[PDB]
Amino acid sequence: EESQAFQRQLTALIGYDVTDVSNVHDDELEFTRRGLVTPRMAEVASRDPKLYAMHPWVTSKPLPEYLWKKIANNCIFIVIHSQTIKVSPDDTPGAILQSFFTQDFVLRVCGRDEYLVGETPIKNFQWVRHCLKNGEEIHVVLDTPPDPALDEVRKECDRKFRVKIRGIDIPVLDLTVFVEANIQHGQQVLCQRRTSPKPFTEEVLWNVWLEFSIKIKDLPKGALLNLQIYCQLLYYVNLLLIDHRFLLRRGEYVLHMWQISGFNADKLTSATNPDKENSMSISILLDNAEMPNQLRKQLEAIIATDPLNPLTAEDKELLWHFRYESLKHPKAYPKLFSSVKWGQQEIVAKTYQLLARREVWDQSALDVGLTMQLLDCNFSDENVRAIAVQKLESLEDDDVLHYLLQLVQAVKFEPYHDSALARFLLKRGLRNKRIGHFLFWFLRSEIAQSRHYQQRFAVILEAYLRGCGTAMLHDFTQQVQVIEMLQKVTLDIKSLSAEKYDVSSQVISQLKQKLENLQNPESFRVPYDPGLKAGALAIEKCKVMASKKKPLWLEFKCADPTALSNETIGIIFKHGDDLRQDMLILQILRIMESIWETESLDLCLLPYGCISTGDKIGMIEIVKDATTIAKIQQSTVGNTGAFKDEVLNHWLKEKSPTEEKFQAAVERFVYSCAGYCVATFVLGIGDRHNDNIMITETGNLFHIDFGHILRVPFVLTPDFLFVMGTTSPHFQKFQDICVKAYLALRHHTNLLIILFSMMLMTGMPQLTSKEDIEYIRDALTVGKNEEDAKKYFLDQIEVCRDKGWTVQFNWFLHL
Ligand SMILES: CN(C)C1CCN(C(=O)c2ccc(NC(=O)Nc3ccc(-c4nc(N5CCOCC5)nc(N5CCOCC5)n4)cc3)cc2)CC1
Repeated sequence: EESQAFQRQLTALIGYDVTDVSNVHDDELEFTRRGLVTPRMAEVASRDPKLYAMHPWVTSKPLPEYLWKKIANNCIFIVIHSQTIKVSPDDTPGAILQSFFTQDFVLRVCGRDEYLVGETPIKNFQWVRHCLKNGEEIHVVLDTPPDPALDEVRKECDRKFRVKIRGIDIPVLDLTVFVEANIQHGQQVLCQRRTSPKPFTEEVLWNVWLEFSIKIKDLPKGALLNLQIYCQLLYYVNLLLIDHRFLLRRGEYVLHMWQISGFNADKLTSATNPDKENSMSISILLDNAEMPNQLRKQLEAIIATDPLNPLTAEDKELLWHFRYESLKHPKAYPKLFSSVKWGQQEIVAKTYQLLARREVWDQSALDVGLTMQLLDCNFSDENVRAIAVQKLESLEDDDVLHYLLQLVQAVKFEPYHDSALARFLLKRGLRNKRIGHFLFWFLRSEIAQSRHYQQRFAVILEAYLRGCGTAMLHDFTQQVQVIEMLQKVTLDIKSLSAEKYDVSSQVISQLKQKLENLQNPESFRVPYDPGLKAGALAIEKCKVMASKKKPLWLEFKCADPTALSNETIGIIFKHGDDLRQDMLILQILRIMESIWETESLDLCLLPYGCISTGDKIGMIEIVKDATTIAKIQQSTVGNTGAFKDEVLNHWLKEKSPTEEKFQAAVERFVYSCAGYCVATFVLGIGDRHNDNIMITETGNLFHIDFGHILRVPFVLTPDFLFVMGTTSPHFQKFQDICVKAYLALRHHTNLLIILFSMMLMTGMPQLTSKEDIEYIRDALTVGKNEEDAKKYFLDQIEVCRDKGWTVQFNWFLHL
């Protein structure tokens, strides 16, 4: 029936068929599809049709200090389409309109799907704050409110634990293998057993009972039997010992395992390898007063250490014995719940009784760095994780958008498909279309290139698509059609000039040919900027990048006729690199901008849009009027390491007509340069090549390519300095802003550390040992007073000065 065709539509939008039961050994996934029906219908029935249709992008945070200095005498100007109007920062849009009349029309941004509606002061609209930040004019058309009808929804024992290892079987690959069974709880290995080593052949039968030290009723929920094969670790797979019904897992299992590549979130999945033809299989059978002062000081010191400082045994004993004292310190919760013997039923009982009375945690102000910690790989207990989700519930949509990528990623750490976190994401995406757009694209990113989690993520994405309404479904469908067309063009063009050729006649020929052939997809929403709709292509402006991986430089017209400007929307389509790394780094940069805003700073970061759409394939926003610092060098002294340091300021002058425009660009440059210095330093991506640093004609600096990130702490070359002048008066400004921004980030050390380690676990595999994570703790001068930290950053600046083009000259000889 047509219901089946609708499920087909959903499948095509998802990129995976959630009704497939070809790679399941239980009904957990379908159980979750069924359990999600209620949160979906409940948020749908709960949301306001009008605000959900117009999706006003609002914030309750106060107006920053740097935006106030840009205001007139309590007088924001709104150009309505077409007269200008004075308005008070605290003037509601409704009051604005009733003032403009002296009845039901709504103000929509010109050239955008963005609306200034709701009982919010224009002070508090992100588009208005963005216009103020960039000194643009709030241009609005008096449109008629979109029909909410277009959002309508298609209505829907004391025995010890034993595991029998029968054997392993592969048709692939003189070695020797043994099997290893672990009872794991949140990366805590409760107990461990091994089989004897038998020669590695395509079939190894043990028929061996591995008896564990843990008793059946001490198994905690969320505990995993982790089965691994060693020759080095060759393969792994995981089975939940308590399923989604709290039933002890019994029966026969034949689990197709994951292969290792010669620690990260894939090693945790409960999913089995779908590739049953080539993948290693394993076969198994289951059948079953108050403290003294010195101790107070020690406990406080422990609670004070950072999220990476590991807890010794005595530390955990102290935290557990004084658990009720520790419960008053919400900052101690991550460490307290790591001091819990989860393999002991009585201790987990005491732990739940502890969580029972948590008035201090409930009342505390939301601390995201703490919530995230509780949501990471070190916490399986769903009750421990549910309090983090509880705190998350109080985030406004603006903050949800700030943290949505890494919350979605954090879903990879949930033991079960249906989690508090999953339902929270579902709710927030259904309540608000901007969150829903990005939830769609993030879930789909992972569903398109992760067998390890595509099933769970596909269940969540289907749950979302069944409540977002048919309008947004049509939008997603158009977008997916367009992106698939364009990825087809990208790959087919990549095939045509594989290596060692810059650009051919035939190449540009075929590219323009296909783009002309493809345009006969009328209009689609820009995935990295859902307020922008792209129209026809500007075939004449589209080109093959002429990079190693020949990415596509495409440009579209804006489909919105109310659009004021005539600028095209530029998108780069790239295949060959894993752009999820870029998504993560850019999202951390956005969090850094947010942190800086809390302290009335603006470092003019340009976190360009970037959506990973598949396996080593994605799109990148084209910042208009931007060029590489390397290219500005080459243009005046081409193919030479001389790197004449006077050239950047000459270029700035050239592109800025008015000396005043030049000074504005120089100040923009001071700020954006300080911001990128601090950010790349903290993240350990500051030692980049001249070619991966771009600048807008208006002086805004910004880095690109966060996959190719490999000595110097960051890039502060003699040419940036010449744009500053070297001591000088603007270089003093640079150092001042840098110390301020660095200290501002050190004020959120914990959040930055948890986000960084999460990125390491969920982005690219690389090394991702403890060692990679520790660098950031170092760069944030953990356990240091702010004075020494400012000294540390100024020492980094001085190393930059001393090295000169040595760094850049070697980057040039190397590339
Ligand atoms: C160790 N090793 C052997 C490997 C191992 C594995 N591995 C990866 O698998 C991998 C994963 C992710 C990335 N990530 C990535 O590549 N990200 C990106 C790259 C370029 C751009 C760009 N590039 C240009 N061009 C360059 C030159 O001048 C200008 C043109 N322009 C723009 N702009 C957009 C904004 O507006 C202005 C134009 N963006 C934007 C993003 C790379 C590689 C790591 C390396």
